[PDB]
Amino acid sequence: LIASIGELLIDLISVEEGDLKDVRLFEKHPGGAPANVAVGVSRLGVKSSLISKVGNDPFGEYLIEELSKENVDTRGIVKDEKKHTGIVFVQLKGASPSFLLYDDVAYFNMTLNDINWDIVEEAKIVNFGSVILARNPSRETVMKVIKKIKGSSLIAFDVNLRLDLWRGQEEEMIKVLEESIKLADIVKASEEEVLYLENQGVEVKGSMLTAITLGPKGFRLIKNETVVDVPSYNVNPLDTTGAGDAFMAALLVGILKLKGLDLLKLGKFANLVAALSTQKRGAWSTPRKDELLKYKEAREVL
Amino acid sequence: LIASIGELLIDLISVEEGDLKDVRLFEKHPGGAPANVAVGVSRLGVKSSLISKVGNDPFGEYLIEELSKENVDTRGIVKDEKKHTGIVFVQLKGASPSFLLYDDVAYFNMTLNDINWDIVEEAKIVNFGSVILARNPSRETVMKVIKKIKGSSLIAFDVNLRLDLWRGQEEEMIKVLEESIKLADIVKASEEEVLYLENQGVEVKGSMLTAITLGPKGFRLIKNETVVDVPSYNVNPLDTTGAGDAFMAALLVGILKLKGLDLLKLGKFANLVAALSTQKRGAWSTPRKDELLKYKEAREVL
Ligand SMILES: Nc1ncnc2c1ncn2[C@@H]1O[C@H](COP(=O)(O)OP(=O)(O)OP(=O)(O)O)[C@@H](O)[C@H]1O
Ligand SMILES: Nc1ncnc2c1ncn2[C@@H]1O[C@H](COP(=O)(O)OP(=O)(O)OP(=O)(O)O)[C@@H](O)[C@H]1O
Repeated sequence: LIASIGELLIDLISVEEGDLKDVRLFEKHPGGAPANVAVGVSRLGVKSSLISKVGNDPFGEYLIEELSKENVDTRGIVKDEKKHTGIVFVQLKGASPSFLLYDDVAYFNMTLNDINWDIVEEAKIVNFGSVILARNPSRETVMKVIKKIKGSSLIAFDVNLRLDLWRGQEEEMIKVLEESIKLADIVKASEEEVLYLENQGVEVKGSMLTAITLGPKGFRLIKNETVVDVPSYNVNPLDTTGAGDAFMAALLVGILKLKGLDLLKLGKFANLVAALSTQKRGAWSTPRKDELLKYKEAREVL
Repeated sequence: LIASIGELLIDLISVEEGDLKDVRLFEKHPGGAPANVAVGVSRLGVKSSLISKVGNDPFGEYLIEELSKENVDTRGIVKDEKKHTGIVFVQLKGASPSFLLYDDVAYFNMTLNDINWDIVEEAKIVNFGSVILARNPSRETVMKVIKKIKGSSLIAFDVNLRLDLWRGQEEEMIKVLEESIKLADIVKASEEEVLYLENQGVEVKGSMLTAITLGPKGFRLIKNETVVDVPSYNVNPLDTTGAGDAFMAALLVGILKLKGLDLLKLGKFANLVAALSTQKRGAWSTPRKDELLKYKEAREVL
């Protein structure tokens, strides 16, 4: 029903605060925006699959197992015999969070052969990554997939901009992103990204819907000429790490379930799911359907 | 006086038992045989340098700093503007130790332009690993360097066989190892490595001295046809992880200090350093000079 295609990797999360240079301990967890959204969609009660590529190693097996536990279809996840599973060391704490991502990994080495078309086509909504586009052959491969299915399925794109991933090739970045946006019916981006990109002559807009996140403050929806600000519900945030992908998961589930872009319904659903997710720890903080039924906002969609 | 050239990387050590797939926590430490030996040499009171390459990232800075605290000369460690610092996830525990090494990293990307010849000009002994030979351009860069210095500095080679690093290129492995051995005045290898290579038709012996390790049973020193068996000191091992590199550091310092090749003195000094290193944890377990003066076998050499 809903399929995601993009980076699937291991997050080595710093246990203590400090620069990556000084951090002594790391805790491993499954990561990758597309995979995080795929799990969120699954927890919302919607069948979901992930098309990605991991290495034929212990980390690869771990990721497939963890996704399997969340009920995400992994049949579309290929194992690479040359490249090892993706990894990124992260420091989520402090005033200036940082990361060290290793790019010669399996998810950046996808080829058309690696794509399971039966799955990408059965889906009503196809969500693809921005990070996955920083390196070929995955870039070419993904752009080819999105262009091919366009029109047959709704396309969703989260800008999720990472400048460090395009150093020395920013021009190409502008092209790839602009091209991606133009293919997406549903586009998600933080206000910062929106600003940074328009300042490059790039319009951050989805042909069907645009969702601009405004941090803990809230989000904003744009339908044609209609602009709606949605303040965030009150919560005593435990961890907002997964808020972005939880928000995206809810947004794609809401669109799927609600015939007619009722931004009021949709807006309330995403706000609810995103806010509540700040109660869970980690990259997969999307609340389960069984927990959202108590709310009228969710009952509408779910 | 003593220079090491080879791999320098971050060891992500599993804090708990289990397959890497299930390990949750990893503790980061400096690793790499040549780096480990350089530290051991420095601790024994001899000035040592390391020629290697790390990425221009937090982990690269970490490694350079840790080596500097050990007084190892780091001028010969270059920063790669593209490739990231080497990393290896390791499970040292259990009966079946395992690891996951990422190969497209800085130390495997060394070119002749990365070689600080001055540091190489000073060295009376140059130590290099076989792991660094696993990939080009570093393999050719290292082979060329050692070939040029041959006859000006004593050459030391620790076979340190890691078959997983040569899958698909085992024939080449046999050729490079043999070339490296024939280029070395000093060769170190485990009995297991000696048998594997002899069976491959390769003779494991240095032109000046050969040290065959028998693990906890001690080692064997060989010059020409004069053999000297050195049984292990009687100790209760706490951690043998760094014993090999501690042994190599002692062997080189001994050769540098002791007038002739008195195998008895050399054997006693190396044995003492190795045994005591088993009392310290981690890859850098070589005892410091200050902790050795109270030993007769050490006073001579030191
Ligand atoms: N403390 C909070 N209380 C209520 N809702 C929140 C809170 N934090 C985040 N949210 C909701 O989740 C959405 C996610 O916001 P966040 O600041 O994580 O941006 P994002 O879209 O994840 O950006 P990025 O791509 O940089 O991670 C917000 O727009 C907001 O509505
Ligand atoms: N239990 C022990 N008691 C005393 N000495 C030991 C013990 N274990 C190792 N050693 C000393 O340290 C030296 C290092 O040998 P070790 O068995 O660690 O192999 P190695 O040369 O390090 O190879 P590898 O890379 O496979 O570890 C030995 O030759 C020995 O003298």
